[PDB]
Amino acid sequence: DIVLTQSPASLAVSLGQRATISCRASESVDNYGISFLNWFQQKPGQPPKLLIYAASNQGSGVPARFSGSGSGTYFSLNIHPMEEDDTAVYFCQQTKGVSWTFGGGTKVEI
Amino acid sequence: RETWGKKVDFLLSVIGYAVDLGNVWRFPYICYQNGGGAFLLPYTIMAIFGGIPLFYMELALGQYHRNGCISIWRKICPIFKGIGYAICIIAFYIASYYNTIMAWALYYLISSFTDQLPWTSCKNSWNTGNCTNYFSEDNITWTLHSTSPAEEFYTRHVLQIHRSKGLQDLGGISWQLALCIMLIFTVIYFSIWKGVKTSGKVVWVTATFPYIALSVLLVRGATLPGAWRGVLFYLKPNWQKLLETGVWIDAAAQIFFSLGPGFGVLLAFASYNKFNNNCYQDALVTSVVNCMTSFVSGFVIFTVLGYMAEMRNEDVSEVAKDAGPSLLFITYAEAIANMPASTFFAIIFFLMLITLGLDSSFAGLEGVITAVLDEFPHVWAKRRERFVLAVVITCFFGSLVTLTFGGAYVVKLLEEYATGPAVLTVALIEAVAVSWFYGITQFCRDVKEMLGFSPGWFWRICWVAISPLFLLFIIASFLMSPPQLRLFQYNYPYWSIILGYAIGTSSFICIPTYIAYRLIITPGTFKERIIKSITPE
Amino acid sequence: EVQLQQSGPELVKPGASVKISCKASGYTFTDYYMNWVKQSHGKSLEWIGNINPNNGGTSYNQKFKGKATLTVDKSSTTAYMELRSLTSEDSAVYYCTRSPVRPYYFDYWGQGTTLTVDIVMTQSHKFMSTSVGDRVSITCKASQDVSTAVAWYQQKPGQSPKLLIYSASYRYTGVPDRFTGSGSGTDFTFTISSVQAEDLAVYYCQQHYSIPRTFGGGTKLEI
Amino acid sequence: QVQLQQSGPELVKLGASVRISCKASGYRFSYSWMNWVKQRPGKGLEWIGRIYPGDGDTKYSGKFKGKATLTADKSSSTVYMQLSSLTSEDSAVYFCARSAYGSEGFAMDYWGQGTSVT
Ligand SMILES: CC[C@H]1C[C@@H]2C[C@H]3c4[nH]c5ccc(OC)cc5c4CCN(C2)[C@@H]13
Repeated sequence: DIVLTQSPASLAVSLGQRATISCRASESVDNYGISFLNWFQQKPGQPPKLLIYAASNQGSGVPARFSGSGSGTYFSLNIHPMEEDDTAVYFCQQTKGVSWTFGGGTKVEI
Repeated sequence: RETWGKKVDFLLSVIGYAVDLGNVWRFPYICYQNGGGAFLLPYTIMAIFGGIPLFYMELALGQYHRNGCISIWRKICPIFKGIGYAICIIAFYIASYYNTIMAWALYYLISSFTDQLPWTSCKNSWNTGNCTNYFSEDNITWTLHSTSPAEEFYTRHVLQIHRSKGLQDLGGISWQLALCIMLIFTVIYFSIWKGVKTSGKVVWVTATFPYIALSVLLVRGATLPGAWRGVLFYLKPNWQKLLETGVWIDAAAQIFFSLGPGFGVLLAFASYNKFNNNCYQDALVTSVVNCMTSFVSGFVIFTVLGYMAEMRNEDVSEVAKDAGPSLLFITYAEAIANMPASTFFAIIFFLMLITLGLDSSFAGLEGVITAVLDEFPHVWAKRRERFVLAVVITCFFGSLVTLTFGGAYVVKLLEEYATGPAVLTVALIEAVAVSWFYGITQFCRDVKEMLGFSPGWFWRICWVAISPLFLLFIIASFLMSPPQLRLFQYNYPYWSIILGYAIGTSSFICIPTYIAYRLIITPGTFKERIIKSITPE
Repeated sequence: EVQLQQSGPELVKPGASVKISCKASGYTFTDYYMNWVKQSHGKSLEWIGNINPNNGGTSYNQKFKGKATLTVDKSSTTAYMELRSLTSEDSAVYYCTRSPVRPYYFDYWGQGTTLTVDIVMTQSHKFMSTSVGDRVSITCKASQDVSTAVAWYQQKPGQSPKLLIYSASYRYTGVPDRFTGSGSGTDFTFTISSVQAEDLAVYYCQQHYSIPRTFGGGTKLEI
Repeated sequence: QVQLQQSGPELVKLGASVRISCKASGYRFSYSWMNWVKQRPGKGLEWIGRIYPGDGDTKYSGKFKGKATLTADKSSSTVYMQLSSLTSEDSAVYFCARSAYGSEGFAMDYWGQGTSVT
């Protein structure tokens, strides 16, 4: 099974500063040229909203502040200068079967 | 000089080369377009007048000389020794074509062992957005940009074609095909590396198992519903379509590639035995068994499409218009998983489809390897075992052009020109050189001394009048209209179509190059330099 | 939601070229076929051609090889149909349509514009009738074997056709419960449960099994 | 518009069983994967299972194979996750998700309201 990890566990993103959230893995997830790693958004009491398709393409109803890139065993969720309204924990999925697994999660807030 | 054993092995060796995976593509793909039964009639007419004589001319020629494809022309007419080189260069392009295709079929054979054939459900690896192939009770519609699981499977699980955009931008290599392609050259190595004496036993199984597998596949589709519609769709003649010139050219074209003279492979086979009083009996059976085998071949495909077309609520026409291979790798694959007897016939068809290629691919290298070794005895005497390794590795890099450049953009472009006027140009000059300059009275003499009987005044009429006319007809058919082709809603640009024409054009540049070479180094005057090159023996 | 708006009518001299335009809305222009249909005055309907806006490909009946050419412009969701060698036989009403893949059927229909200057189907008498509310039936026969690939239409006076029955046995969306159907191979039947006065219109029996799209002779129920 | 509607919450006795529903609407549910995930209070996410309506094939991991059974019905436009042998460790909310199509990486597009199993 593919094990996903994240760091830093809690990012002290001051208001108006850039933030980057990594997603390390044992594999080697690049299969058929499509990056099988994605990003979601949770708030207290809200559903896990979609953020990024294939770790590089913005999502439906997702602001343009959120984006990503990378190749191989290391991606990064590059985010424009955040506001307090973007307080949310971001999780890294892998959609490369057999199993689909998730990351530990990092708290990104003001 | 080593000789071959039982007469029949020969017959299995040649027919295994005569029938291949190409006949499963083009023959059923071209017939219904030219009117089904309206195409089988000219296919039989041109086979009698055009097919057999060019087929037995090459087998009868190698029977008498026993020199291969290069050294033989030192005896026929020295000005035509460049034909064997032209066959070698063209062989390098066809060796790549053929060898990569089997990697796509070997990818299925390894995957076909699983009981759940990944051909009906877009499970967690496909472009499932445009995937729908469960024809339920009228709660579906098929959009133009929509596809099926098998269309996606041959698209982005064999080729991985989405990695690349076209001929102008080429992708990487698939790891699965990289392992499949090496296993193909492995068996091709040992079959010829052990020697032509041992290749007779490799064709013993590979040239006979497809005929069994045709029966294994024919009984299934025939006993199911819809077969009457499939057979009717195929054999129902469209008589007025025969009046078009395209039907006659396609009929003359099919017999050429079905039999395959001019490729040097048939010539090399006859060079390993005297064939006293048995050559005309052997070659004549191949031409009819080859034409009947292709008839049975397409008869199985549409027999299986008929059961679908009953399920699909549509006619077999306008189904998979894309291309020959894309039809078979996708459409016929769908039917296997839709037949209740799946998990078995997925192995049978894609074990014969590889065997038809392998048997025909084994024979291909023998024509080239027989040619060069007959010229260089210092290689044949001691490096005959090493020379095969040089060709297989050479063919490996030849096949690598497709795999590590993204997908089938090299194959379909190389398809239309690697076997274009170049192979017909060779086949033409082999007929002209052996008949006109080299006296056909002498060739008819050389054959009738070996066979104890002469076929002259029937075949000869065909050899000097019918053969150059109906080989020049296929040349004149190609210069009229440029085949602007396509692949999966992607039209090829102009510079690549000229590149394929340039590769096909340069593939037979050996025979003007060699003639120009000898006429410069040859001493004498303009008339004398030409006579020395033409002087037989 | 979907609409197909043609241009107005026009008269062209015999032998000269004539053109008709059609704009589409309410649906993606590239996700369907833009087909055209012919209506000789006082006769049945007849298929003209097909267009693939994704690549500009076309496919059309063999009778329009030297009469018409088809094309579109996806940048404006507009469709054109160019005719040449116009003659008196071409006085007809042409329809702009939407057609998805596998029912090889006409989803919706435009309003139709007037122009002034294979497997076939057959039907029974065009004077079959009965009182309102009675069970009605229409007979349609095929010249060849077509498994279930048949549909049925309704063309009121002065209006365009409309898809009513689907695959010869199911009623398309937007169709009341009154109409039903059945058939297989060559025998096809169109029934009406409790026919009403509003159903007094001309019907057609389409061939979906293979291209070219062919229709029947056409019959009307009155009463 | 697309939406995923679950059932209501339910209290659990030690060793009992629950039956969560999830109705799909507004898309071709029969050609996508229906997901199931845990959201334990204080931890991240934990994937439970997945199923393709139309075929019935299921794939599990994370030791949920010995606790969960999942089915679907294409005629009702629903997917039903069944769970047995529940305990305090299973005290968490469970979400239902629509898997995007594979060309985009199966990013779970839309979600249900979530139901508490405690
Ligand atoms: C009998 C059917 C014939 C029609 C086409 C040409 C011919 C042929 N010539 C070759 C020469 C070399 C080679 O490998 C080194 C492969 C081939 C083949 C492949 C199979 N076919 C394709 C035969």
